Amino acid sequence: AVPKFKPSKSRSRTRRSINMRKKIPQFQECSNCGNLGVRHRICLKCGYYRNNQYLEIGL
Amino acid sequence: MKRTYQPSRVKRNRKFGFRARMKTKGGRLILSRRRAKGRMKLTVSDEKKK
Amino acid sequence: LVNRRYTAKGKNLPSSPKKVRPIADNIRGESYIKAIAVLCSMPNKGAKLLEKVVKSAASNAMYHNKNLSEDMIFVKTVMVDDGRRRKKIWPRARGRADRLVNRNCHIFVEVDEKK
Amino acid sequence: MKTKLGFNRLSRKSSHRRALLKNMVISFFKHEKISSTKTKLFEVKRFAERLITRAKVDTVHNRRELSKFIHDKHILNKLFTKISPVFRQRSGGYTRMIKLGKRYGDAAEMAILELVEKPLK
RNA sequence: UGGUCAAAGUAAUAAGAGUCUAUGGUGAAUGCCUAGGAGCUUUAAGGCGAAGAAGGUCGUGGUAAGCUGCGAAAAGCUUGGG
RNA sequence: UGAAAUAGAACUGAAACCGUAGACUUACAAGCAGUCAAAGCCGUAAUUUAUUGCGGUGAUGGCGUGCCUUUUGCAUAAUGA
RNA sequence: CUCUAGUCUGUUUAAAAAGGCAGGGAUGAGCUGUGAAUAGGAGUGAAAGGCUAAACAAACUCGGAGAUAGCUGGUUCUCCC
RNA sequence: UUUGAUGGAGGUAUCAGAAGUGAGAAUGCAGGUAUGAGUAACGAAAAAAUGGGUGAGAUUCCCAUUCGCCGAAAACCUAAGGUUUCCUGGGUAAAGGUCGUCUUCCCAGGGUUAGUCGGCCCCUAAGGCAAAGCUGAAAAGUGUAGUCGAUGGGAAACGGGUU
RNA sequence: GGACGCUGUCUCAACGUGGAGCUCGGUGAAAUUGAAGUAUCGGUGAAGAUGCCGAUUACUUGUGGUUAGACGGAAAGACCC
RNA sequence: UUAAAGCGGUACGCGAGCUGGGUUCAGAACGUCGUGAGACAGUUUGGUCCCUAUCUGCCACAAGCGUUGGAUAUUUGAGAG
RNA sequence: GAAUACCAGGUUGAUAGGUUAGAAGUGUAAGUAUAGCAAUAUAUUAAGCUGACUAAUACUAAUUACCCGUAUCUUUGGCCA
Ligand SMILES: [Zn+2]
Repeated sequence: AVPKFKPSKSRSRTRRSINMRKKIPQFQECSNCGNLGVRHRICLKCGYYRNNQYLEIGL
Repeated sequence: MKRTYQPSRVKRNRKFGFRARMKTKGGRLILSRRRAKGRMKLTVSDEKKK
Repeated sequence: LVNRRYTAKGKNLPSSPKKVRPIADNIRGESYIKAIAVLCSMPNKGAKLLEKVVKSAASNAMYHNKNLSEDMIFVKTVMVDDGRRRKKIWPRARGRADRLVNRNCHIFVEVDEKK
Repeated sequence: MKTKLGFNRLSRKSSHRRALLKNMVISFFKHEKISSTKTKLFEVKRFAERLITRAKVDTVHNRRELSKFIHDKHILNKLFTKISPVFRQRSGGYTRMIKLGKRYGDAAEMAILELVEKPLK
């Protein structure tokens, strides 16, 4: 239940690069402000979404 | 679990105090040794606890 | 190689380089707008740290080159190195203690005017 | 393989799930608009729309049922007097849940739940 | 000869990794230096204290945390020489 | 400011370790990772110029049981990092 | 309030000896607070080679002491006969 | 030993002498950094949720409304101990098993008023020291007259309010 | 040891509940570790082969499971001498 | 009872899968031997089964890539269970 | 169905939710009225309530959307010219 021999840097690198990989979220520019917002989410910069106000963005 | 250091105070001062050290020959040797080494604390009586 | 007029550097940031490198891979070579959007969207500590450094680099470039706006800039290079470490103790059973390393990272971003 | 479709169990035992649903529905009726995790809001609307359709018709017996779930008297009266009379006609879908993104810190999926038509004031 | 087609070879990919070249980060080894030590020589001094020692507590600073000095006259005072 | 700020709480700042960029090779293959041969690609010098060398990578072929200590005798699944 | 048969979790645990279930005692050879007395070839032990500051077939610290080992391990640059 | 980069202040020919004079290992020592691995855990199956305020920044701070838990306590008042951890204000290097505007974290300031409380005190239990006497190489060991030694016995207060 | 009653102890398991395990975000170890572009079978061999011979199989690289091996790790075997 | 209740190998298959009854610790008692301390494959009772899987191997699901224009569907079949 | 992948669907749509209705579970609700001192019973009432499934219904949610992605070249044969 313990490593038998230290793995090679190739194997460590391979595992690390494959696992520690985060995927980009999709985007779609807001119809109101033109910001690039996450697709299917309320715009975080102007608050609109499909031409409807839902937030009141502060500071 | 009740364990090794139930901290009394009368026991501390009576058993390990400066007067208890001076009270006999070996205690005075202890005091001389610690003075020679230059310890910052000679006895438990430097912890002002009565 | 560096046009050190156009770059930002953030030293000893509170995250591990192993955790910040993938986020850097996702924005290397992208346009500034796309990179800023990605970093704002993605909810990772490394994402926020890169966002600050990238924004600062773009600000420096704009300040020194007044005729360069937010949409001619693309993130040319991005480097994430490892920084100081601090060791603290995590005590376990039977009086055994373990040392519990906390890592920091340096972040270097250079922007450049788009193709 | 999964049996017991119809819940999300909201990651908590049955009594605490029921209490959760009751409190969030109360708050939703009180405030007309709330923000929370997407799963919690989904279950909340499944029950809130049911309560509204049960309260479409105002009678003593119906009110005494709705009290078995709404333990705030003020909000029970509000539900029977101010909210439903604007959904008297609508065949369903009184609420609207819209996603908000991944929250910083623990990356939960936030969302906003609100009424399609605001009630009488 | 051009095109289509059949046949036999071949170029163009690297999610990743391996090796050089150009570059950094992490780390503080090597080199250099000394604010402190070590081993001896040659002289001098070899005790202190009930006229209260050695060693400490407390307190004393325009303001100090520590050390040191000092002892409510408390990081000093008087006399004399420099 | 300073001779210097890859001299900004620190001189000279290597190795282990983590990276970036460029070049080459690799996804039909069983390599103590090395050596002896060797096509192609890239860098470079000569010979009027694409064939010989200094080079870095290397398809493919041949050979090859890490090291230390201890034993009549070890790749040994004896010992130690 | 004091004890631990049986069973289970735990056993790189929350705990260097618990906890989850249960059981015995429970007006007495009872539990317990607060002081004191017995120190190492000795003490104590309703007696198991137990305990005596989490380790006891002779405690711990200092000194003799760098004790002695027919035992094990290690012993660093090169060439020639 | 020659050319470069780096470095900015001491090294050193020839001959001769003297060693703490050459490391790859001793389950070596010291320090730094890989590996397992972004994996196990993140500490009990009493439970959180919404809104608002503060703040650059809030699922974790503050406030409010619900829900839940203990309730011969997981409550309150005093010991044994700790010794500023207490209060006000400011701040987030580290530290808090996460975040943090918060903390028993840090910095500054402030805070403990006794004839009636607890000690001190006058007394003694167990016990300790102990002139004299007696016994021992020394150092001491025994031990009377005495003197110390509380968890004990002895003069005195209750209610309410204020920071 | 046997009898009565009672039962998922068993033929014989299935379903449900709670804490982990699974994914993501933040924080973040341990023992082990000469390295590794480490396949198997039949043989040989310090006499049980990931490293040798012959032969066979196999696009490259992960994740979730289970330990058959690496005479696994842990304890200079407690048994014998 | 059944048509029949086979013989062997595989660390007398299989404890980093489970069980501790026995064997093989420290308790106690009995039998025998020894003056005794004790001894006895003589007997009876009580008496912790640790470890989160690195590689290989296997049970499954994917990522990348090739199949020589690039893709979307229907299938012949080596081979395997 | 562990994250996967496949599959269904995305305003040109019944994919999910809501709602309507049904297959069904519970077995006669609340309120009111009658009778009884009361407990309670009867009528209202195959009631009320729950409908993990099924069939409809755009009422709500799948957006006026973002990244990848084609006969290289040499030799020969056949057809066409
Ligand atoms: Zn917008």
